[PDB]
Formats: sequence, C-alpha cells, structure tokens
Amino acid sequence: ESVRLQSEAQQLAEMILQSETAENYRNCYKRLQEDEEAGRIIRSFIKIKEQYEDVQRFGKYHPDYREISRKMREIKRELDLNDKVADFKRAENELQSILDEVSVEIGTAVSEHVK
Amino acid sequence: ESVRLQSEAQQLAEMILQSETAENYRNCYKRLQEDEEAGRIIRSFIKIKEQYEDVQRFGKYHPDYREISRKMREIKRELDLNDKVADFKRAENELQSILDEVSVEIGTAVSEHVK
Amino acid sequence: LYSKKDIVQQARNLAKMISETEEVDFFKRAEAQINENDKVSTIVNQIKALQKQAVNLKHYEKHEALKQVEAKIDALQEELEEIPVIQEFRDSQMEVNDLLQLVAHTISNQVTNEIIT
Amino acid sequence: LYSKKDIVQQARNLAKMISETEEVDFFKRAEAQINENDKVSTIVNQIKALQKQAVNLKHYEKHEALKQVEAKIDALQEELEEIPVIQEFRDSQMEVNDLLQLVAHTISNQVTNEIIT
Repeated sequence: ESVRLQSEAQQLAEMILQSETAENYRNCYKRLQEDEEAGRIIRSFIKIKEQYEDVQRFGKYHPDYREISRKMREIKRELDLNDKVADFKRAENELQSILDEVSVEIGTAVSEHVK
Repeated sequence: ESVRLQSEAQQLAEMILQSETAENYRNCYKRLQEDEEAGRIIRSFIKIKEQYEDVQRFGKYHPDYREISRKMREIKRELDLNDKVADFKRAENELQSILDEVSVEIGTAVSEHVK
Repeated sequence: LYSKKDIVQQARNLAKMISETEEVDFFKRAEAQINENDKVSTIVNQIKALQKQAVNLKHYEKHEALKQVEAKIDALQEELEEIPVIQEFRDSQMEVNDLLQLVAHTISNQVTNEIIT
Repeated sequence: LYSKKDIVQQARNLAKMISETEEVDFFKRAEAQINENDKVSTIVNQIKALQKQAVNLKHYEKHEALKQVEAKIDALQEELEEIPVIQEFRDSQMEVNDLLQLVAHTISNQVTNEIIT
C-alpha cells in the first residue's frame, strides 16, 4: 500500500534519468568539466562573486564599490557568452522543464480526478 | 566636540526638509491621501498582495496560483498607471536622490581629504 | 531511451495512484460537507451578491459607499474562515498538497543526485 | 527654500567636519604604516608582477600554468591579509565607514520622519 508509490516515483525518475534530456545534460557537463578556459572563467567568477558580496555588505562607501560591481557584471557576461557554459545552462533547464511538466502532470490528474 | 556633528547633520536635514523636493513630496502625498479612487486601488493592492504571498508559500499546486498571480500583476499595473500614485512615487525618488547625492558628498570630501 | 510522451504517461498513472490515497480521499469528503453546509452556502451567496453590487459602486464613483460594501465583504470572508467545516477543508487541502510536494521532491532529488555518474 | 547647490555645500562642510574626527585621523595613520611596511610592499609587488605574468598565460592558452600562478596569487593575498599592520587598516576603515553610515542614517531618518507634518 505504501511502497507502491515509492516504486512508481522511482520508475518515473529512473526513466527521466535514462531520457534524451538526461544523456544530454550529462555530456554537456562532461564537455564543461573537461573545458579549461570555461574553467578559467568559472574559477574567476567564484573569486569576483565573494569580493562583490563582501563589498556589497560593506556599503557604497567602499573604495572599489563601482569597480568590483563592473568586475562582477563583466565576468557574468564572460559565462553568458561562453559556449560550453551556455550549452550546459540550456541543458540544465531542458531537464528542469521535464521535471516541472511531470510535477504539473501529477497535480492535474488529482484536480480533475475529483470529478 | 560631539554636538558639533549632530547640530550640522540636523541643519543639513532641516534644509532638505524645507527644500523644493520636500515641499513637493508633501503636496503629492496630500494629493494621494485625499484621492479616493487611488485609495480604492491601494486598498485592493493591500488585499491582493496578502493573497498572493499566501498562495506563493502554498506552492504551484494551489487552485488559484495562476489567477492570483495575474490579479497581482494587474493591480500593480493599476497603481503604475494611476496619476496620483505615479506622481508621488516620482516625488519620493527625487527626495531619495537628494538624500544619496548628500551621502555621496559626505563620502567624497573624506576620500580626497586624505591628500 | 524514453520520450517526453512516455514520461508524461508514467506520471499520469502515478497521479491516479495518488488519487488512490487516504489524503486525497479525505479531501473530497471535506469538499462534500462544505457546499452541503447551508451557513457557508449562505455567506458564499451573501458575498456573491455584495461583490456584484461593488461593480456598480465602481462605475458610480462613491468612495464611502464602495468601502462600506468592501469592509462588509472582507469581514464576511474572515467570518466564513471561522466555520469548522471549511476549517477542515483548508487542512485536508494542505495535507494533500504536502504529499504532492513530497512526491515531486523525492523525484527531482533522485534525478539531481544520480544524474552525474 | 534651498536649492541642491546649498544642500551640497552644507554637506561638503560636514564632510570636512567628519575628516576632523578621531576615526578618520586614525585611518590615515594606519594607511601610512602599511606602505611604510616592507613585507607588505614585498607581497604587493611580488603579486603585482605575478598578475602581469597571468596576462601572458591568458594569451598562451595554458590551463596548468595559469592556475599554478593563480593559486599562488590568491594564497599570497590571504597571506598578506594576516599582516597585523594591514589588519589594523582594515578595522580603522570599517570604523570610519560606520561613522559615515551613522551620519548618513541620522540624516535620512530625521527627514523620513519629519517630512509628513
């Protein structure tokens, strides 16, 4: 009576896991991890992010408030236009959609299942 | 040695308070408070806001998730286009700017005052 | 490999399998008792008319009048929220929502962990 | 009534009146001692050159090489942050910032409360 729900939710998930969207997500992440300059940009973004946040909580009186804010905007724009990053971020969403269409589908045949 | 700072910060504030930007902010708020349909829209916005937030924390499975979200967007758009609201929200910012130009000015002749 | 149609079907069955639960079953039962209740049916129609009267008071630019009716509507909804039959419904709805949430989560979380080999 | 020029002048004097404080005075004093310090001057030039070398390793697409220098820069900054003379500076800077914040706040708060008669 209880397992019958887990077992089917596990099937549905293992299905999504061996779906076209998943096999893609995988390969895009592999392409990104193996890419080195995307790595260069990512490591940088990591550093600038921290700096930004520190300055941000220090307030607008900070000497590099304007600068670190540009540095932040700019590094984002390097990720935004990096193919391997872009490719993965798209692949991530395609999967996120699969997840939500499923979430919606579960909710639909419960709302209508009352009538 | 101590009061000399408060007294001047109070002068600066009492100046801003009897500035053109202030006398305007005042009259715009009076115009808005005395306006009744802007009031109708405002009272409504107050109700929809609460409803929105409740549904928002209930999650996307809620029956009126889509509806209350539209109702939210739409009432905002009624404030956005209400003249008396718009007029006041502009007057609010003009003052907020006065405040920040001052904040910046205090910070400038401290940074350069080192040299 | 599976297409989105396979996965949407697999989900539509789990959705029925979720309608086949204590929780959902309780929900319909409280849902039955609130429109059956003629105190709830009273207010939902008292306010239904009061709402339609407000449309007229919108056209007829009357501050005091439209807010007299408005203050009477909002208070009548809060008063309707104090009925124990709807109080039961509001809870059962939340309980159903939690199972749907839990189901949805257990799914995304398996996927998000297992995805990278 | 006053124009924005009157108010910007009134502020520019308070700014000097703020430079005429214990806090700001302490700040310049710690500021003096860090570039006077030839351990700080060592690292700020060691890293200054290391930074310029990284520009070359950007052109010359070399993953391992650019991150060898990168890992050496970031660690050398953290090591520079452990110098007590700069540690003093970082604090005095914060103390100055707080007075500037407090001043700015006391001003907006008087205005935002008094504005509506």
